[PDB]
Amino acid sequence: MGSQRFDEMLLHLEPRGARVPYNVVYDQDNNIWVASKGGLYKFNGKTLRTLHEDKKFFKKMAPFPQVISYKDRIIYTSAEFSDRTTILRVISLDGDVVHESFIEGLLNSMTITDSGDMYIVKQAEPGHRNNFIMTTHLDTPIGWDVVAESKPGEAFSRICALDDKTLVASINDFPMNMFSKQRLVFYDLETNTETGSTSKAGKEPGEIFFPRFIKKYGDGFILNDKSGRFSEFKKNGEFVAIRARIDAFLGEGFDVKDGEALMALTGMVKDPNEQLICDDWLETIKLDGSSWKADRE
Repeated sequence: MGSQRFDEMLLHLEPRGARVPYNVVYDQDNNIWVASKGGLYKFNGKTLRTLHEDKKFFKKMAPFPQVISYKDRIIYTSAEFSDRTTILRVISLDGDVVHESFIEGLLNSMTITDSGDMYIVKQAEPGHRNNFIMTTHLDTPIGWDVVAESKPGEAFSRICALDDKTLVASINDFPMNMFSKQRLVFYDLETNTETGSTSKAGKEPGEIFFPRFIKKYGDGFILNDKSGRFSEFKKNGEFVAIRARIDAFLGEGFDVKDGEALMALTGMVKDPNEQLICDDWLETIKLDGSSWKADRE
């Protein structure tokens, strides 16, 4: 474990109320939006001052609230953990609610195609093991339809739309443990058919160790995972490169701009008096092979 990263961080989220951040995006004005257990926050991209809040009490909230930038709108979710109802909102960039709806269950991931088709990973229902990728269109953002059910003992974890007709999903064995099998699978969205599957569990190049988020990058994608590694892949799943590496277990969602990842980070670090604390922050890293290890020396 490392020291609290006051010198390196872009934005200290814990004092702003954005406790346990899970996802972060740039909007079309390059302002920053964070989805956290403490709610949804908008920050000015230049000054980092708070511009808008939809605050929540972080101890009651489910993990993996989502935030997606889509044209001139923000799409975001929250759920109270014990209720297992997800609130889906579409807002203007100034925070005006233009759509609200409710989804039975909890989510792990959400993505949207350029043409506006939304895809979610529904968490497995209590007493079930399999889970589901569902879809509906932003035009009428209700009436979710099944695109795929996981195979028994497996679960979808994260998804990413690679184009209007293509999606990638990460999979792990369910129930999941630190030695659990993992892979990436690819779907054809015109017909909801699996077209490929690559990778496997591990921390060697080309292997995945529990992806936190999958970002579209060129025609392919970059994902991070619990080992701290950012791994780039082609559209067909061919491994390309380790683009960066941070400490393990801190990173959740991230966005990419100008060859740099904007990271949501939360987890254990050592405060100035060597005390263990759970901190929340944003931090950028260049996707040129940079690493927190190297930065150290």
